[PDB]
Amino acid sequence: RFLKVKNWETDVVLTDTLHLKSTLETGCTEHICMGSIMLPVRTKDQLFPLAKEFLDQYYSSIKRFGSKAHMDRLEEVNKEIESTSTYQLKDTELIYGAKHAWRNASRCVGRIQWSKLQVFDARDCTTAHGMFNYICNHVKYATNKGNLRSAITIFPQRTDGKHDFRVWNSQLIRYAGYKQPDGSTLGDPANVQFTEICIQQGWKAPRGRFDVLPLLLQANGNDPELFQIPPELVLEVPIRHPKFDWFKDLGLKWYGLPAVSNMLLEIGGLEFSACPFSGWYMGTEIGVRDYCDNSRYNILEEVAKKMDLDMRKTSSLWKDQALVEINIAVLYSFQSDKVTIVDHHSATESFIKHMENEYRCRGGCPADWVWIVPPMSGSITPVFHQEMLNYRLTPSFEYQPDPWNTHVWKG
Amino acid sequence: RFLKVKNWETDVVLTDTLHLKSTLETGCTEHICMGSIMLPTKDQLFPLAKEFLDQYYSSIKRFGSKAHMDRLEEVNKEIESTSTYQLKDTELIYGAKHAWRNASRCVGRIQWSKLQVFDARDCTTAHGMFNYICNHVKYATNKGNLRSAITIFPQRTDGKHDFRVWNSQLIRYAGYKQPDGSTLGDPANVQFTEICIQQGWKAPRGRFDVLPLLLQANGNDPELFQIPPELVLEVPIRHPKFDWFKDLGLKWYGLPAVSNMLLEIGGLEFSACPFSGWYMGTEIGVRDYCDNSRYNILEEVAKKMDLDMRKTSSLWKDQALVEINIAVLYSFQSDKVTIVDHHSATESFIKHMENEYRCRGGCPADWVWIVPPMSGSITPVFHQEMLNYRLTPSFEYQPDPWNTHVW
Ligand code: HEM
Ligand code: HEM
Ligand SMILES: Nc1ccc2ccc(CNCCCc3cccnc3)cc2n1
Ligand SMILES: Nc1ccc2ccc(CNCCCc3cccnc3)cc2n1
Ligand SMILES: C[C@H](O)[C@H](O)[C@H]1CNc2nc(N)[nH]c(=O)c2N1
Ligand SMILES: C[C@H](O)[C@H](O)[C@H]1CNc2nc(N)[nH]c(=O)c2N1
Ligand SMILES: [Zn+2]
Repeated sequence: RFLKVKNWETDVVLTDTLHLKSTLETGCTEHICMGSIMLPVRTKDQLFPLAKEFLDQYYSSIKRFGSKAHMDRLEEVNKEIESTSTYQLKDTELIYGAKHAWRNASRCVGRIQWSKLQVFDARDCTTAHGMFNYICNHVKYATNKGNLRSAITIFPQRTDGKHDFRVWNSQLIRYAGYKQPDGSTLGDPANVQFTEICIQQGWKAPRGRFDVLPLLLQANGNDPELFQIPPELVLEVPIRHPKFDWFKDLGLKWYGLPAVSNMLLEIGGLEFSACPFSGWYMGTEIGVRDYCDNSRYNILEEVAKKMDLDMRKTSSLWKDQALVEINIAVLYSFQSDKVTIVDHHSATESFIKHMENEYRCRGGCPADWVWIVPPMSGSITPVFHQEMLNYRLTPSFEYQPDPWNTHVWKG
Repeated sequence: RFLKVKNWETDVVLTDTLHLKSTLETGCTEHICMGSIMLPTKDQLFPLAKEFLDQYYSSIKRFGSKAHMDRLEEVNKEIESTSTYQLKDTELIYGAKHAWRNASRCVGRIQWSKLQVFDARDCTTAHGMFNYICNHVKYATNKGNLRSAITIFPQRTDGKHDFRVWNSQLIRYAGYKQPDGSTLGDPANVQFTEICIQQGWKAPRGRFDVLPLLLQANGNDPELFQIPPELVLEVPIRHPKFDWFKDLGLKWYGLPAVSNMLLEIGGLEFSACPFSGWYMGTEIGVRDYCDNSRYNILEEVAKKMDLDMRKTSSLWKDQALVEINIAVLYSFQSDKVTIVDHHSATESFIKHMENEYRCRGGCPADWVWIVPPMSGSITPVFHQEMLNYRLTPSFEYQPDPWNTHVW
């Protein structure tokens, strides 16, 4: 079965054969599309075919499919599974798997970078202090004084689900949120629940609008522990506008390194519940979502007042007008401080080229339109006009429940 | 099987039961979502008829009444006898309103119950069709105070007697391809503009030439007609701050009147069913004016604003896009032609969604189409989870007549 996608701006038509190699389900049925739904302990029984599928992929990629090295590896894994109920990936396999997880990430516009990913193998880690050390090294390497480098740090895989390694932070670097008795929120509202946990675990909160949260680290199924990332290692950028001089007086800044820490990485049936990764920001993640979402810093009103827009009717598009200037400021600030960032035009254009290349060399590129299209200026980016097929390949990054909902407290 | 949708900006969760009534297919499977793809007989007829009549009769609180049963029997007899059946006026109106109500891609559906339906099933000729359309256009335009309306021509019979409006909208600007290699007018309408000329239209070869109607009655060859200019309301586009903007020489028409869709009610097919409401600002300012395969005016506007078009990261395109959209809204409002901004309209749709979930058990919605083509996440719809599914009666797409017409 062949599937065609059309760009309605260029008339380019592409043919997907890659979806045929798809296992995991979508949420959709022939009777319903769930494409805008946000989120729609394993026996040796189901483990070997998953191992086999991965290893077959891996050996095809290195042009060794059916080799004695291929076969002996399958054999080796099969035995280790029946002997131990799990298995260990070679370093080469771990690296290949991590990259491909990113490559298969249908919601990620940044995938043109997928082959350049520094893999830090942290599978010898045993303690939270151990995890901290690893994470610090990740942040320093990835930050590279503003010349950002994509990296992932991979802690030991799940075993019985009772000894999980987890990073409790959703991102390695993120700002605290504090609920005030008057109902208002100080700092990042998205992080209120987590901030409370930290406080309850002993964190002494500065209680400001941009307090970098402590790391909360769980090793081997033990209770999590608090560590403060060395400030010298947290690269931040003050936000100013190139023409508006009052913009600095808004008091805004952001951190340079987006480093997602709460996902689960799946490689050949193996589950890596602690696998923080980092790249660099697309400008709109901050300028549109973090700053302008109503449930986030929500700065549109204050910006619009200072610009003196007509705020009495929405039909003045005062919101659209202010949203742009904020995004201009984010981009300007980062570039001025020589910290890696990409605008939504450059990133979407690069994605189209990537996606086209993937169709030619790979027979497809699964992609989630709802997530790929930027949260401002949608149709003036080329992805808006691009038909996309969404399906799930392995290796993959998966969501997992927040650890505080599941963690068995040792006390 | 009972599905919940969450708004992530408000945490509000709605439960969907309505989707269980879904009949048509989506194009999606458990293995692949096609959410972003633009277009994924007697024994066939009576179940369709019955399903429709069941819901019609349920809506007026006479489900399982004799008048219900009797109607079912009447239509059932009529299908057996005639191989088709005719809709009562009451049913035709309910059906059209519900087709709109079920249009999962329409953000304006809060207005769905207020639809003027023009029964044009007695129409036999293209001149006849022309008369009906002029009447429709004039009613709907209402001197700039737009009223929603649909005009319904006779239903399909044997597919060889189809009524068709060849235009995609009742009102649209012509597209001419230049020896210069560029495109004059609306590039989306180039092919249709040729077919007009192929049929004898005398093009003024301008940039904003209102296209002639190309009307097909009873399967016959289509005829050309010029909508009386006095009936075509247009708006010159000026900026409330930039004087030079008027010099760009842009205008647009006030009446969005989609004419190429197929209306299906109780199994019956209405292949000529032009309908109209009013514009959301982004339709003209973002898509019509700023799409690359359209009027594509960004560069020219940006120049006039003197923005740094050197690097993408000055967001000059974004800046212009805003201003262009401000001007469209400003122009329509100043002239008192009905228009809605993307903020007002999406907020309205959230309310409508709430109503539909509360009173009907849900509301099919296509997030990809509902979210406006600019400023997406500063509108409430962006943060709104939606379930897309197909309910009937419905508006469907259908092939362009020239690819089908046995001349
Ligand atoms: C290097 C520059 C990168 C850029 C500019 C980029 C850009 C983005 C953006 C804008 C999103 C949307 C996320 C949101 O809006 O919440 C995203 C999603 C995602 N990215 Fe990338 N990314 C980059 C690198 C990476 C790397 C290194 C990985 C993993 C190794 C990755 C994996 C993912 C995944 C799994 C998602 C989906 C997240 C979710 O479902 O919540 N990306 N990316
Ligand atoms: C009265 C105010 C209305 C507003 C503001 C409105 C708004 C919109 C918008 C923005 C779209 C997206 C289409 C595009 O971007 O090309 C749309 C689609 C659609 N509308 Fe509405 N509309 C209105 C009235 C109506 C009426 C009266 C009908 C039919 C009786 C209707 C039926 C539809 C259908 C079937 C679609 C999807 C068609 C397609 O897939 O191309 N709308 N509407
Ligand atoms: N620049 C980058 C690179 C990679 C990224 C990976 C993930 C994310 C953020 N994911 C958003 C999840 C937020 C959420 C909220 C509620 C329910 N599900 C998810 C950003 C990245 N940015
Ligand atoms: N304001 C309104 C109201 C109703 C509308 C109904 C339809 C449309 C536009 N339809 C766009 C179809 C575009 C297309 C192009 C190529 C292939 N298939 C579809 C606007 C409305 N606006
Ligand atoms: C309901 C909807 O799926 C939700 O708002 C999505 C839409 N698209 C998105 N796209 C990106 N890149 N990031 C997001 O958080 C979201 N949120
Ligand atoms: C590829 C994608 O489906 C296509 O660009 C869609 C996206 N969303 C849209 N949304 C609306 N309202 N109108 C459109 O024409 C489109 N086009
Ligand atoms: Zn789907």
